[PDB]
Amino acid sequence: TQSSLSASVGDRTITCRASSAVAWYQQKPGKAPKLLIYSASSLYSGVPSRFSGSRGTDFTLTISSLQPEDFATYYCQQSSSSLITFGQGTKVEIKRTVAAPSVFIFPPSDSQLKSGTASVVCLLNNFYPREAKVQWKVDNALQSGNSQESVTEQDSKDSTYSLSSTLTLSKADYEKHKVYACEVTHQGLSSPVTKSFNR
Amino acid sequence: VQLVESGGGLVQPGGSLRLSCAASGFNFSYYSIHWVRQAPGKGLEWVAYIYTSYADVKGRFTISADNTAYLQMNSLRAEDTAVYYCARGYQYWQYHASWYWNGGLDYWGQGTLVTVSSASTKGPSVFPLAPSTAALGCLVKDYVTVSWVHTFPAVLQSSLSSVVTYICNVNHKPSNTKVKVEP
Amino acid sequence: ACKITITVVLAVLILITVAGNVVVCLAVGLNRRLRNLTNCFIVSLAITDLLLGLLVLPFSAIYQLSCKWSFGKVFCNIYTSLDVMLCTASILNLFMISLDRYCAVMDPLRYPVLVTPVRVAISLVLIWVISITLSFLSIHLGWCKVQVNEVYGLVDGLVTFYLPLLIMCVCYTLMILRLKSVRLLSSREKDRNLRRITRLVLVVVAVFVICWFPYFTAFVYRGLRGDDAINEVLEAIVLWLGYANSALNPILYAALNRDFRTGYQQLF
Amino acid sequence: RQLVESGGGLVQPGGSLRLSCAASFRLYDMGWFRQAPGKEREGVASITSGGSTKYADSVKGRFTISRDNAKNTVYLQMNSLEPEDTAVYYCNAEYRTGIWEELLDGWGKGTPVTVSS
Ligand SMILES: NC(N)=NC1=[SH]CC(CSCC/C(N)=N/S(N)(=O)=O)=N1
Repeated sequence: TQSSLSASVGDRTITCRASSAVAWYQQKPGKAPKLLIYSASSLYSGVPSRFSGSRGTDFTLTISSLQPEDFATYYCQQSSSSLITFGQGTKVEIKRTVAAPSVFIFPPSDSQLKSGTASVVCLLNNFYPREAKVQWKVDNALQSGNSQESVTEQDSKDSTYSLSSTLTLSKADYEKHKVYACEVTHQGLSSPVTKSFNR
Repeated sequence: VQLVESGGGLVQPGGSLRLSCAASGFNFSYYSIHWVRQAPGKGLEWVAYIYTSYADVKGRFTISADNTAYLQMNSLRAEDTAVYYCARGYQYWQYHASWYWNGGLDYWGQGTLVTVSSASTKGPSVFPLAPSTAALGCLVKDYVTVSWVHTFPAVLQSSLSSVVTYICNVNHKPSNTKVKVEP
Repeated sequence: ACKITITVVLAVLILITVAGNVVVCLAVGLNRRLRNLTNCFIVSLAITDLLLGLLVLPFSAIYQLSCKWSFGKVFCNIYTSLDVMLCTASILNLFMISLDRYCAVMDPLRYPVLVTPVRVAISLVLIWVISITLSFLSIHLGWCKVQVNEVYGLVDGLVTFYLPLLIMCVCYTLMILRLKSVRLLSSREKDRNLRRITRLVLVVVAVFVICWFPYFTAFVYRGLRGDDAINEVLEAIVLWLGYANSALNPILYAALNRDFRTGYQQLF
Repeated sequence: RQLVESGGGLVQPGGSLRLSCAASFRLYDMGWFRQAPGKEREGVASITSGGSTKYADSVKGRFTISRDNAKNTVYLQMNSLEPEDTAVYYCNAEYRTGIWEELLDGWGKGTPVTVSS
């Protein structure tokens, strides 16, 4: 057992609480994990010296100085009697000032309704950090089990995220109700922000 | 030292597939070969090593070795879909492994995608997200390559949306399906 | 009742001796792999045990079962001379094979130069010439049963059997001591070949000595304490035990060495 | 026959570990090798029945090998241990089963050593 860490370049430590010595791996998005530390304290050949591992019983990985390259997920791998098990893994990321989401609600297009499917999209743009909550209220009634959320990776230029939440309703159900809205709560926002349209 | 994997492909529930690993540049006798699975959008998971053991996938899975190690999967399920990795370690890692020792897997490959889906090609439907700076975008549903700007990661339904804050051209290579956004 | 069983046993012995010796000759001659300079002595030994069975053994059988001699003195002298010559022509081939093995083991890398094929031909020719000359110059010129006396009988036991035996024992003791001391002899395959062939020769020699030791002990004793000192059953059990070695040798050759077994399997 | 290896433990830098290999017709040679996670097997020392010894360049001046003929036990004494010496040190023995038998080789299971504390 080890979730998310925000740190700027040049800032110094991950922890994977368990007694087989752990090994630490590194993997960037969509690539092959590399080895970093083995036997709980030994640096792999050809690896930058910044990474170091310290053994009480709570093992800790540490990075002395962050670099632009050093931004990825880290994994601990503890042996056992006869089967090994990888840690849940943590993920460093670039610190950046707080920002507030810009909310846009999109009415279902006429053609999509013509097919028979209604989708309502709530778009949050350029909001930092990742944590946010989106709630769907239809006719002043909260809905559950009918929405999906997708989050982008950090932007290269401004290190900001975008979230799209999509509500899927049957065309008949869409016709039944009149008021559709999405409520967004964020750290920056003083109060919940609601955008509403009318069928 | 080079490790390669093959045998990853589309499968259906209850199916069986066998994956082989290529070993080159080293003496096979002194090493153990491990198979590691990373489910899409999830953490690393260990399946087995090839002296054989299995994760508590026990029974359903079989492992064997010939300089090639083979993993056989039976009664496949939806959860099995993932990217599979082949790694190299010490021969007696279990005997060697101790409170002070853990060798680790020094060399890794590139991974192979095993997709278990009971489905066939279906046509993507692209719809204009009319602007009700005013953002606008196109939606892709029930299908991907989208060209014109933020494109969201694809989602798996029981779809991806592209928003620009203009012509959106959506190309699905498997089905050869090719599809102006204004107020 | 007993006569039928003994005659069947003697017929079986003659049959095994003849068949085994022809098998060894055919396998060694026919197969190219088994043609080597060490196997020249083995083929000579095969001929020297083939003749004993083809000629000497049937008359000895007749004489033993019937208990009378009828062919006559003229033949009888030929039969005893022939019998004596074949023994002298087997205790010299064993000496030469043991000299071959001592030369190979003790002095490796010089075995090809020293043991030239012409030398092997000279050794075989000399061995047969000495055997025949001694047999017929100690049979025609004097000095059916071999006639023991004061100096001829006593001298033959000591000079023919006992003297070669001690040289062969010294050669084998030294060869075993060096074999144990050394680690690598000559490629790994070459070392294993030398060791296996040395085992083959040592077992054939030990079998020969164990088979023929009782007869020669009796032969010395009859000179020492009188011709009739020992019983008839003891006198005639040893002779047949000695004669059995000729039948026994082919089995040893096949069992000890893989190449003989393969050649025999191919032949039949 | 089984080669039993021992003397493997976690050692602080600069420490010393004396290893011991026990073999249960004749034993001709015994060798030591080290295999690291990203490196190939490397010879460190070898000793004959006579007692002649040869050493690798890195090992030289710190490692010594000696043979006990009576009990068929060899040992390696490592001094000036440094993090580069982290490896699984494997024992190796050459032997003959019988007088007429061919020479054969034997491999140990490995004793893991970590120069850290
Ligand atoms: N080589 C040589 N110089 N002498 C001898 S003496 C006996 C011998 C073995 S063949 C004689 C076997 C035989 N007829 N025995 S017996 N009791 O007379 O009927 N070689």
